[PDB]
Amino acid sequence: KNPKSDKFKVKRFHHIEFWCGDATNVARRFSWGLGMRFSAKSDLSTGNMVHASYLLTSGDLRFLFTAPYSPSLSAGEIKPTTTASIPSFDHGSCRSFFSSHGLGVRAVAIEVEDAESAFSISVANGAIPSSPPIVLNEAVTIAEVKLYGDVVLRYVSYKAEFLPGFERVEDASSFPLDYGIRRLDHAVGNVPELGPALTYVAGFTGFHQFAEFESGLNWAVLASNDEMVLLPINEPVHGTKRKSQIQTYLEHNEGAGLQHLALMSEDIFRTLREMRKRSSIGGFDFMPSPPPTYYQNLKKRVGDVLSDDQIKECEELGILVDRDDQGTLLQIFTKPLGDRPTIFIEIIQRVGCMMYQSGGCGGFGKGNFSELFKSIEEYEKTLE
Amino acid sequence: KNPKSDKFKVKRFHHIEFWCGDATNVARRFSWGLGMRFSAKSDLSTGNMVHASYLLTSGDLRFLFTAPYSPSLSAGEIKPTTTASIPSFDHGSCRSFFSSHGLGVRAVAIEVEDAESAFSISVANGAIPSSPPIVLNEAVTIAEVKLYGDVVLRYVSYKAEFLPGFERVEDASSFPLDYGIRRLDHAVGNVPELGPALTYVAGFTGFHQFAEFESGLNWAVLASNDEMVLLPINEPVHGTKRKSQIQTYLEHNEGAGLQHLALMSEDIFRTLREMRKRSSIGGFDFMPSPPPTYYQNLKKRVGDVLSDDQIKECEELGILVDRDDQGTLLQIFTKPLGDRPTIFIEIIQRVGCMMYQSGGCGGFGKGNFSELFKSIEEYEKTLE
Ligand SMILES: O=C(O)Cc1ccc(O)cc1
Ligand SMILES: O=C(O)Cc1ccc(O)cc1
Ligand SMILES: [Co+2]
Ligand SMILES: [Co+2]
Repeated sequence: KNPKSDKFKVKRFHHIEFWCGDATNVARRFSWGLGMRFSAKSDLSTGNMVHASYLLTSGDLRFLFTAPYSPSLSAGEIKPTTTASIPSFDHGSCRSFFSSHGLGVRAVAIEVEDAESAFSISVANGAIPSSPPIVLNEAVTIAEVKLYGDVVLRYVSYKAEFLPGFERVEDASSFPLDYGIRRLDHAVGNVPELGPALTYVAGFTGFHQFAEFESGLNWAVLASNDEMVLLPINEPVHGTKRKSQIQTYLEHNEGAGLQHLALMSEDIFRTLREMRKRSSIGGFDFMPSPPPTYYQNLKKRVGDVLSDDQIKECEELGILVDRDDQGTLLQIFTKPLGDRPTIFIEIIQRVGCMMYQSGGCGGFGKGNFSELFKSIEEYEKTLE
Repeated sequence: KNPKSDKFKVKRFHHIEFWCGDATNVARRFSWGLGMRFSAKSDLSTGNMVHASYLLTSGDLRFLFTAPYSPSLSAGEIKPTTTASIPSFDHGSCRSFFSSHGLGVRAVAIEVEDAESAFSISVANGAIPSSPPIVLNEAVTIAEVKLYGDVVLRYVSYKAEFLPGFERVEDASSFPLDYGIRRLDHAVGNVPELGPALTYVAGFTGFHQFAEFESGLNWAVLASNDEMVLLPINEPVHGTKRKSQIQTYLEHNEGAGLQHLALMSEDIFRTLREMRKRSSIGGFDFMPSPPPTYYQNLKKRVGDVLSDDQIKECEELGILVDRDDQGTLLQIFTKPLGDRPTIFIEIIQRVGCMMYQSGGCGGFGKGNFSELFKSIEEYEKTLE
């Protein structure tokens, strides 16, 4: 059931902006850990006296890292005279976000046909405005509305290189790292109440509930017309034996925010080999692999989709496999990206649903809760 | 002229603490860029609900990275009931330091015979107290006094593994990186007025002016009795054609602070080869190398100390060479470690003055200003 009810033309995920305390160290860590190239910059060397902003890219995936300078550098400026390249940036807002949440995503940006129209229709339909539409060098239009917590949904539209005022980075400083990551598949938010969050966001976007298929959480996925922009939202479930992971997120994040980014790889095995080689030399750590029970039980579930050799490669890399009625999903999760048990990353690859591949092919891993529990119980048995 | 006037027994440099917004990403970046091992941690997994602290080590060099958690995690605590492993840590002080200065050194820590006595004598002699002496698990004593700006001089003494409450880090997560860095040689502060800063610090430590040997700055070096603890201090000189680099520091740092850390390598050529291989894949960038004029003029100055082959290796690595009347100094400087043009790192190796090597053997590079200017002028000539 896809009603195609988008209230404005949405194209694709455009970028993810992290608000940092020091953008340089986060961007260099992410570049090496994920194999993303330094591609654009806006900072003191480009005339930006307000914020330091560094763009990493892998395929179509764009990660932006931004941190404020001393406000004293731009004290003479006013918004009309600003040297910031992102006019929605605010020293106070950024310092407050980072002190409240630690390292985290500030903007989920989507490209649309007309950012000014997307903003107006959204706000007309209940969206809480964050930054009004602003035209940059008569070329790009940027606008922001609240999504959940302190995360904004950012609309970008081009009349026709990232943003005006950004410079492509020098060749020597731009090493062509690539571990196979190609685009952002989905971006997941954690909220205290799922119902009102769903009603708010679906209310101003016209996004529809994506069709899917007792421990932890409840969730639902909002989707654009072609289901290429996908936004799952989680809420905690209280009363369980094990403390809900969503609740722990909310406590350590000081409220709602973005929980994880799901990054599509064109070759998840090569991606994971490359990231795992760097886990202890400045990259990212991964969640503990499931027990070999899980991989023993993979044969009857996905034996028609993956060969026994490709299954064994899943076992040594710790990859999880799930399947719906239209496709199969390979996935794995990192440990938290920063000091707090909050934001993390998922690497995925989808197989099936070719027309191009349709969005969400394979779902989002819903059946992995039951299969993992069954695996831990059967592994204990296999141990005793 | 070494009066040996230390007012308390000072041993060696013990560690450098960075105050960060996210300690995880800075520590992983530094570990890979400098080849330092993850060795100890104090964080949520060790019961610390206050700050995340990660220790990197290479030889005797200890880099500590600390960032605050949400204060809500420790809201029920009081100083007697604290779970912090560094009792001088304060949420407000840290957030204020980082928002004012960006990424930077908060503590220069020196090991002394008795931290409580060092604190008392210092304060008796004009030192501005920062954190009174605190005994940790009846094993280590920690105290802090103001050094310059918001940097503290930290005294540590052991009755007899970094600090109580820290845990050695798991073997898998601890990769034995080593590029040859072995200890901290000196730590340099930038201040607006050199005279009063010298008088304050020498006044409460009894440190003496280290004997050395028109553009930029004036400086002087304070030294402990055996001249193993070395603390140079710079002030800007105004009125020059080129804006003083010390003045730019003060503006972007919002005042006085630590300008650079000088790290001794046992093999500066191997250190620089290893760091330069990683400059564009998440490590550190280096200042532009001097012109080959400089290396052409190296023969007559240090031709008795380095061979023509060892000189050519200096040329391709960009190393600078200086010499006093007792030793020779190999040095090189990184670009700023973070977003701001503030803190950077120096890699050095000293040759000569063996008794063990005496401290400061070769000086601190004073003659490199004249030689670099002469080189740029002779290179322009060689160009025309
Ligand atoms: O997949 C989701 O919808 C989000 C999510 C996934 C795993 C998890 O443990 C918590 C939330
Ligand atoms: O060496 C010093 O005493 C500090 C310093 C060195 C080089 C420089 O450009 C500025 C300060
Ligand atoms: Co997911
Ligand atoms: Co120096």
